[PDB]
Amino acid sequence: VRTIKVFTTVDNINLHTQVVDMSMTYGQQFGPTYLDGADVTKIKPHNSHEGKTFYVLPNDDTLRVEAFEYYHTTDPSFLGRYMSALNHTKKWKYPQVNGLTSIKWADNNSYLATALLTLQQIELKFNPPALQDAYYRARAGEAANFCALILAYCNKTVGELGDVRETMSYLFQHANLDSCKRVLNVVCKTCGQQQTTLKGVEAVMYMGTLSYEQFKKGVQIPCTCGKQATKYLVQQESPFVMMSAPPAQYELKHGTFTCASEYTGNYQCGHYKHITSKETLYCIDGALLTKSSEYKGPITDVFYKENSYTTTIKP
Ligand SMILES: [Cl-]
Ligand SMILES: [Cl-]
Ligand code: NA
Ligand code: NA
Ligand SMILES: [Zn+2]
Repeated sequence: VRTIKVFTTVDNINLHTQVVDMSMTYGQQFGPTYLDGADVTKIKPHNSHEGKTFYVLPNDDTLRVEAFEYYHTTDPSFLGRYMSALNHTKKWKYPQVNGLTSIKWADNNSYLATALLTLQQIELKFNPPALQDAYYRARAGEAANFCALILAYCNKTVGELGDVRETMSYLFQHANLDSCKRVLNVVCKTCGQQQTTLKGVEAVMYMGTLSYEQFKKGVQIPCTCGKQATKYLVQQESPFVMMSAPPAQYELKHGTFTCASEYTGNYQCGHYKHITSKETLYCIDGALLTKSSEYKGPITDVFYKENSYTTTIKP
């Protein structure tokens, strides 16, 4: 009976010594098994594998705790989805564009490129150690593990189309936004005033207009009475806000926003680009970069800096 020593893991930190039989596949011994993203379930141990670390699924009590502490999930297939994505994302390219880690276009990944570029321009800390560790690497330029985690957390495979707003929502749900607060007032002439307080992810996201200034002045929304009510921002305590709307031609004015996402085409058959407002307006499209003093395009998400805002509307 021939054996080698290998290590299994769910977090690539805590290792578990295994003595594996070289006459059996990894799958027969560990269940689904991966070597830096490559699926070795159906393969028998090679000599060169001695001492190497393999990912497995969290299919024992110790691994379940380690996986939950590191990723903050107990989705049974999470690790397989993360490894499957990593096998691809480790071959993607991550060029530095205007001082930020971008992603060379591949596998319909423009939504991930613009999400990744956005994260590097807003104040956000992640909760799962897996995202903390991988995001730090991504800022340094090695974003393969971060991108594979985004895919896994969002239940998207490599190649699958994704929506930036939805992706950001998932990332924000795995971020510490408990210091974020939003107070809204909704005023109908018939029905009166209704104040609502939003916290965390709902405090920094709004769907219906791209303009933070208009949100402060008031936006018209349906009232149940059939008239239009006015919704406006009473109070904001967030380091950023994200304003989203169905893509429409929209002018981005230098110095009035942090960054934005543009979507050209019809739904599920278009492409994202990223616009960042620095010394001028830079348009980052994966590896590609252009500049302009003005910008108009089909914008769908805009990010703004914030600290503390209180309205002056005396209603
Ligand atoms: Cl972080
Ligand atoms: Cl979390
Ligand atoms: Na950031
Ligand atoms: Na949170
Ligand atoms: Zn009403």
